[PDB]
Amino acid sequence: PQITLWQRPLVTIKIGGQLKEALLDTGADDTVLEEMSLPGRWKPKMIGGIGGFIKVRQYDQILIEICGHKAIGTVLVGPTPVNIIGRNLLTQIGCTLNF
Amino acid sequence: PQITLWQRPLVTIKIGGQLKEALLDTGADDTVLEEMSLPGRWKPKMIGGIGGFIKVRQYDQILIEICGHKAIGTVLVGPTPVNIIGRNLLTQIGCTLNF
Ligand SMILES: COC(=O)N[C@H](C(=O)NN(Cc1ccc(-c2ccccn2)cc1)C[C@@](O)(Cc1ccccc1)C(=O)N[C@H]1c2ccccc2C[C@H]1O)C(C)(C)C
Repeated sequence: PQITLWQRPLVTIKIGGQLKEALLDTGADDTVLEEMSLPGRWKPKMIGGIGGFIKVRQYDQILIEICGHKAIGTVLVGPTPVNIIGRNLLTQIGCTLNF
Repeated sequence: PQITLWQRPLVTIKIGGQLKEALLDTGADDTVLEEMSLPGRWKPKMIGGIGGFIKVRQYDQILIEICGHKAIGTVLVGPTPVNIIGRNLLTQIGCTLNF
């Protein structure tokens, strides 16, 4: 589909058996979701945005579905104010910027 | 053009007769640039990101070129880690997300 940017590009994602709303963010290196439980091992990581850094848990090889498109990748979990889908997963669903 | 997301979508912009590198950020509502000088009076604004909020200076009706596409709009200036082109200007250049 073609998503305009008049409003924030929010979409529904399916992860860990849960349905969440997330922001398609081309300015995000990684994908970070609000506090939730995920299977497997994890490693701590510090990620920085405007305002500074926050500590998150890093889970690798996590299955996720965005707008019907299945993908696998690293998912960070921590105190983010909004669910963000970053470039690591946007590439997998074939998302591109056009103008 | 069509920009993939395997790497950061960094582009060249021109403002105040100077070239700068900026990030095309669909997750950003506004456009914020690193400390610089701009004409006219500015208004106060607080913008929130991953690690919190930062105070910025808001300048309106500023001429800015993005990838050669001329735009005229609001540009924020403050302690941002990187130059960010947000939806206010992405919409002016006709940028959309596609997959
Ligand atoms: C590489 O780091 C990242 O990719 N960081 C990502 C990141 O923060 N990305 N970017 C730009 C941005 C880009 C780089 C840096 C940064 C900071 C320190 C060192 C190196 N880079 C900071 C902000 C900004 C993000 O879109 C992320 C975001 C989205 C939604 C809610 C909160 C935060 C954002 O900050 N959006 C806000 C913004 C930006 C400019 C003007 C107004 C506004 C309002 C908001 O729209 C992250 C943490 C999701 C994975």
